[PDB]
Amino acid sequence: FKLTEAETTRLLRMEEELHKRIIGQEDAVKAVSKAIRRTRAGLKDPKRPSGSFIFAGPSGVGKTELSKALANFLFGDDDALIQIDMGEFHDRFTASRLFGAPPGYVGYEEGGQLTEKVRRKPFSVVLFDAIEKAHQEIYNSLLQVLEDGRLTDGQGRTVDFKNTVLIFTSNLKPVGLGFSKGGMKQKVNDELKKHFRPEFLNRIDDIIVFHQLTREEIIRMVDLMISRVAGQLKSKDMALVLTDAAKALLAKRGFDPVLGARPLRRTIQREIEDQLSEKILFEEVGPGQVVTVDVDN
Amino acid sequence: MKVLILACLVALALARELEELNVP
Amino acid sequence: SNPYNKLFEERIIFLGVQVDDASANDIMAQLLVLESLDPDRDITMYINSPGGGFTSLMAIYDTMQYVRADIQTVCLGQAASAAAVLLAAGTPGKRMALPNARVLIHQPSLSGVIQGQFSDLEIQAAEIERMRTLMETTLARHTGKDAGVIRKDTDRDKILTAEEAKDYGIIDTVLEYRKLS
Amino acid sequence: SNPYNKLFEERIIFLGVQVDDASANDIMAQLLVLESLDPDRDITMYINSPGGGFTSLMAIYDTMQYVRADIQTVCLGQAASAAAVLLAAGTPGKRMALPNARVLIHQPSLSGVIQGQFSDLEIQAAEIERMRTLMETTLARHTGKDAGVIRKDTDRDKILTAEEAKDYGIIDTVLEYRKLS
Amino acid sequence: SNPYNKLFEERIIFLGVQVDDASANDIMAQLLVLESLDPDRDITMYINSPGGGFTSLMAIYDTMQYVRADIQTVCLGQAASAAAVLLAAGTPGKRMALPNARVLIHQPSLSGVIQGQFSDLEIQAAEIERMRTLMETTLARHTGKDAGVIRKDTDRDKILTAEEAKDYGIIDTVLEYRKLS
Amino acid sequence: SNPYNKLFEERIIFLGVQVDDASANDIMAQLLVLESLDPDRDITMYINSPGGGFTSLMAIYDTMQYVRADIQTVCLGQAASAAAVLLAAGTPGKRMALPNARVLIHQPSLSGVIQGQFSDLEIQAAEIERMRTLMETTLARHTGKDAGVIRKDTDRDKILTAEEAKDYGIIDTVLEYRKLS
Ligand SMILES: Nc1ncnc2c1ncn2[C@@H]1O[C@H](COP(=O)(O)OP(=O)(O)OP(=O)(O)O)[C@@H](O)[C@H]1O
Ligand SMILES: CC(C)C[C@H](NC(=O)[C@H](Cc1ccccc1)NC(=O)c1cnccn1)B(O)O
Ligand SMILES: CC(C)C[C@H](NC(=O)[C@H](Cc1ccccc1)NC(=O)c1cnccn1)B(O)O
Ligand SMILES: CC(C)C[C@H](NC(=O)[C@H](Cc1ccccc1)NC(=O)c1cnccn1)B(O)O
Ligand SMILES: CC(C)C[C@H](NC(=O)[C@H](Cc1ccccc1)NC(=O)c1cnccn1)B(O)O
Ligand SMILES: [Mg+2]
Repeated sequence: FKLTEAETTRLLRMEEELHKRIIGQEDAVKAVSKAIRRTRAGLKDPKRPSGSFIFAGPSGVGKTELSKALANFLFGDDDALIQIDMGEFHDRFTASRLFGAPPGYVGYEEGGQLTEKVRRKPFSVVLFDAIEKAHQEIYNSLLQVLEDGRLTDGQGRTVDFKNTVLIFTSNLKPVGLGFSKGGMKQKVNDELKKHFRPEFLNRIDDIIVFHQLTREEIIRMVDLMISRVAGQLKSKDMALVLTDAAKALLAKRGFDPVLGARPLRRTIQREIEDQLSEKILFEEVGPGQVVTVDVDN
Repeated sequence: MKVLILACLVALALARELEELNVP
Repeated sequence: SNPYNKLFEERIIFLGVQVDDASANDIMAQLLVLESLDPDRDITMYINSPGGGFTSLMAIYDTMQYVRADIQTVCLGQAASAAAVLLAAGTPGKRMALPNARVLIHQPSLSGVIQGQFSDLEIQAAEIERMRTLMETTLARHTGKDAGVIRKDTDRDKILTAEEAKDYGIIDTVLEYRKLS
Repeated sequence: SNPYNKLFEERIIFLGVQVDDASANDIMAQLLVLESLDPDRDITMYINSPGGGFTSLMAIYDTMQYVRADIQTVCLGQAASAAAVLLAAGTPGKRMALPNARVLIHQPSLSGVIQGQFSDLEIQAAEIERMRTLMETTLARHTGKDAGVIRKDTDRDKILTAEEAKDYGIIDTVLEYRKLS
Repeated sequence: SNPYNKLFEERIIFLGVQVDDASANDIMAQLLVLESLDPDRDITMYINSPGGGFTSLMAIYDTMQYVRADIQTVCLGQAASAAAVLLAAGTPGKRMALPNARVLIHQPSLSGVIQGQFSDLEIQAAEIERMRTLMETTLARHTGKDAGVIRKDTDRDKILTAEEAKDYGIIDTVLEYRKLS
Repeated sequence: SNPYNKLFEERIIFLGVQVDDASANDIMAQLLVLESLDPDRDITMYINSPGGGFTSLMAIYDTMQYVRADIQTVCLGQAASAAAVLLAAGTPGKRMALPNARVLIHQPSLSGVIQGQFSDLEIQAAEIERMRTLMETTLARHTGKDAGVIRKDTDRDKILTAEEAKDYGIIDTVLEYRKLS
């Protein structure tokens, strides 16, 4: 439908609303936000799916988190994200979980664990987490999904993957072989050419190789992860306040270019919320009291 | 080694209930 | 696999030995394979060569200019004579050199005396003159010098340190050490 | 597989080394295998050779003229003496050369002195004369020259640049660089 | 697998032979592979070399300074000429040497006479002078000497015992025997 | 597998050839592999070498003194020059020799003349003197002689029969024949 005045402004705010969860990754957001602006401006290709992305990049910089920030934007929760964990598909015959069993075999009545997720919700963000860890012909079953926009069920129902936003988060340690100035994206792009079959790469709308999370983005990532433990997990009449030296200490400990934001998340459960969980069980600081976090050293 | 087992489920051989023809 | 097989998987060829026909046909075979494996991914060419050879130079000069892939040259310890021309023959923006690599640009010579009648020696000298002009025309389109400047500079041996080989235009970046190591 | 094995899968043979009997029997064995693998697909023949040899020339001249496949010759850095005849011996419309490849057409010589009585030297000279006429008759049917023109031109060394080797008729196209590289 | 393949699995390269271009391109290929296999694990470099070569020295000097991994040099029996520079080129705190290893620091030389005009010999001597200053500047940043001290010390052959090579700054620890053996 | 591969599985290395840098780097690579395979099991080292080399001697002297495993040396037919030092370099209680093996202890020499100025020859002679004292200090800590006794004994060639090499202290047991054979 033609958009509400609120929904028009939100969808032009779509970059800056997806940046409330995604710190950095600016061209990753404004590649997946333009795909939703195409669908809602009435410029969706009625044969092709709404978006088809390979979110390639380093492990932990927000590949799955952008697919969850997209699913929260379009639905209100990231539990509406259809996440097909492609590490489960290790051989050729688990492709019968995408579209179900053929006739004459058990599991024919249940008809697929991806097709039936989209018959109910045809407007969906369909996440294929760790698509590199699938077999070489799991994703060959998605070569009509990404141009013709439909996947024929084992029971015999073409299901519309046209109004879906398909996301293939591929996962692509320090420096590579040989002499090179500086120190990358073309290494990730051409590894997709060697791993993925270039029938599959032509059907992807945008291949987005993600950035290293910079130190100026880890400082902003500290504020996001402290906002997890406070307010959702400190609804004990407890308030968590961090001094600006304390968030600087977490950023200096959680910052390694090659991983990003999971060493920060392991730092917070090593400096902050395991020392804090010892203070709650001992009731050094307990329910009904504001916690401040001074810098330790 | 990687020879797949092919479950091959039969169609349901099930009972039948009856409409009956009324007589005196 | 050797290390040399491992560098070639990462699209790196060593020049390494002097540029003779045996080495030139190796590098041309390596440049054309790496063009066919991925024509849009940069071939890197490591140069530790003492030079030598002009037709073998222009065999692997023309091939690294032919192929669809951009060539990244890296001078390791030495690029002398023909190898300094190959070092400049990389793609602009590429053409690294390690900080203590010397680059020896040098006019073409004859290794030893070639005998003959004077009408045969007027032709071997018109050839070593057009080998000289072709060395200077090639090295002018890749360094941006004026090809008479290179004739004045390569009149003798001009050994360039890597820091003064990018001032000359042979290389573009003296590539920094990654970790202190 | 080597690069040389990889180029041969794509029906490319290197001349590379000088044309002696060891190299000629290699190329004849390669030309006949590539004829048998696919006789209607063009064998490419890369030539970076300094020449040498006449019977070894006419061994691989006749074989690349024999085989069912068209031969595409490509001069890499050098086609001297015998190898320039093999460069012209490709199929018309084929016969490329890289832009800085030199082509050295040259009358047959004797490497060193062969002794003997004068009645034995009248025969070694009637042979080097018919080797000369056969070099010129072969090079006239492939360049379109008049075979006395080639006797005047190959009277000394005639080093042809690739741009003036297609004007001479040795090659047909000076093949352009694919990407700037 | 050889022993040499087994030491390389444990990230140990032998210098072993003299530092020429063939040995330098081997060690550079080994240093870059071991950088790519694990860039944060220390490459060990065993040095039993009689030296030789300056561009081949600075090829594998710059590479062991380039790579992300720290280099642990161990002098086995000898580090002469160029190899003593490579011995000092290890990471500080690393750079072992066995107790009876001699370290021969030595100014650069020309193996044999190179002829030429005096304007060509003023350049070969300005090069062997900057090879001398580069040998002394490199050996001063790794030993902590003042680079005129090294010019006074490497003015002749200075054979250092391992116990007086750590006093000189070439190595850091004369490494002790593990079991009496 | 060869016999040499079979003896190495039973932790036996042959010296066999003369001690040069090529042989020393082989034995050091073999001693360190056998240390890593089982550091508490005795490496046996068979010595049939004519000697030669001092830095190559002290390369494999220091390694067989370094490794965690005890070294059992066995002189087969000959331990001359450096190899007699390696024969004494085994673990005490080890160091066998076959009954007709000769042991030739011998002061260090220069193979051929090394030229130079007298200030350069005062250093090559201060080195061959400290090579002599290191040969005698090493051979005194392994034979129990007084290192001036060895200077008097190795002043010329002292060929020791195996029965009088254990009286000298080079070996410990002249090992008996197993079956009459
Ligand atoms: N861009 C980001 N914005 C916010 N949090 C981030 C971001 N990147 C990483 N994080 C933090 O680290 C976690 C890892 O992010 P995510 O789940 O997207 O990993 P990934 O990039 O998919 O990595 P992998 O290669 O392991 O799949 C997030 O859940 C969050 O806690
Ligand atoms: C600088 C570039 C052009 C190459 C330099 N010199 C040349 O051009 C080389 C030097 C050389 C090498 C081997 C044998 C003979 C001569 N010139 C030639 O190859 C050559 C070949 N034929 C005729 C004339 N010159 B290099 O070898 O010093
Ligand atoms: C076009 C070619 C044939 C011209 C030149 N080659 C030759 O003439 C070669 C060079 C050569 C090789 C061996 C012995 C003697 C001579 N000529 C011959 O092969 C040859 C052989 N037998 C008698 C006469 N000439 B060129 O390679 O210098
Ligand atoms: C001490 C370090 C710098 C190396 C020592 N000497 C050198 O620098 C070496 C000695 C050498 C080796 C082989 C051939 C010619 C010269 N110098 C050179 O390699 C060299 C090369 N080109 C010009 C000038 N010197 B070593 O070889 O004694
Ligand atoms: C007895 C032990 C110490 C070894 C004996 N002599 C040596 O020390 C050997 C004899 C030798 C072998 C090859 C080339 C030159 C000299 N000394 C050396 O290797 C040597 C090396 N550099 C300078 C001085 N001497 B053996 O070779 O007779
Ligand atoms: Mg993930």
